[PDB]
Amino acid sequence: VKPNYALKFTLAGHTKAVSSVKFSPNGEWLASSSADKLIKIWGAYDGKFEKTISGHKLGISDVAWSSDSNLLVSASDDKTLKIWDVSSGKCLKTLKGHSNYVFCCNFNPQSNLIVSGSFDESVRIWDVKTGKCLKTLPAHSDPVSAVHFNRDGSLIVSSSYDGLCRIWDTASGQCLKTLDNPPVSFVKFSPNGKYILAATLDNTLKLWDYSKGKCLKTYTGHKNEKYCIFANFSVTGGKWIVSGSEDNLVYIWNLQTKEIVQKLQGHTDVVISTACHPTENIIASAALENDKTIKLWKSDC
Amino acid sequence: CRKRNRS
Repeated sequence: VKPNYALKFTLAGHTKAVSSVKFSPNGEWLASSSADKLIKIWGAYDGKFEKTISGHKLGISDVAWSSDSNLLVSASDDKTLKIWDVSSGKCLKTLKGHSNYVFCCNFNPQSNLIVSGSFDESVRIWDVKTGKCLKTLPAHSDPVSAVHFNRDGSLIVSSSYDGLCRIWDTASGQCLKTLDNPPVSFVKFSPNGKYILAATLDNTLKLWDYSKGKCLKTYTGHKNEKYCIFANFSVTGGKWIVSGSEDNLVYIWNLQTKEIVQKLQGHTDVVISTACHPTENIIASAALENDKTIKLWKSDC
Repeated sequence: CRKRNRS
């Protein structure tokens, strides 16, 4: 009915706000990115610090794992993305082309492509092996807050401060669908690729039927008017929605009933990022400048 | 720039 997430570890080491935490697909690691220009790798089950990955010239807003857990991609204010070998920490490629801060990034399931979104209002699609920009999409009219592939890679969902969520055909880069118009600050596909979870800067999360173009669920009670906060589907136990919040809490909702089932207290600044572990009932949360830590929380369900 | 409130 309800989870019982409790704090198990606090991970200190970034020296500015943490922007994004992500678990590796194989469950072994947590990657964190920060405004301190660094990526840090931590053991997912014990919080053990593994390594620092460095090379960006300005802060990082997002980090993402390849399907096989062997590569990372980071999005920076230095207008580049970087592809990293996680084992060696080496920068394999630098993706140049955006003309402003790169804010969000993701591999496709094949992990032959990276998608990125930027303050320059475009979405770019990149070749992992060569590092070349395959396609530039004039996707929005304000900064692009989030980009995500669906489970077979055939679609990209993007969101923007312009108020729009759009679905793009990966192969052709053409728009398939556009969904008050408050800024859309986060979006991602559900695991089954049937739904899209969208955050808007009016303190609201919404679950959309992609094909139907209709809103099925709305989740409220948290605070989100200012920052691009990540939101998640939690599927390892009970089916929850998880999000950070500008009141410094992690919120967990029952996906079906929309009821808040837990609020996790401990952070001392905006909880900008949360992530759900692929096999265990473990949440990672991270906060901005007044906090700068990552917390690992574990539940029985 | 995800750490900043954009206005």
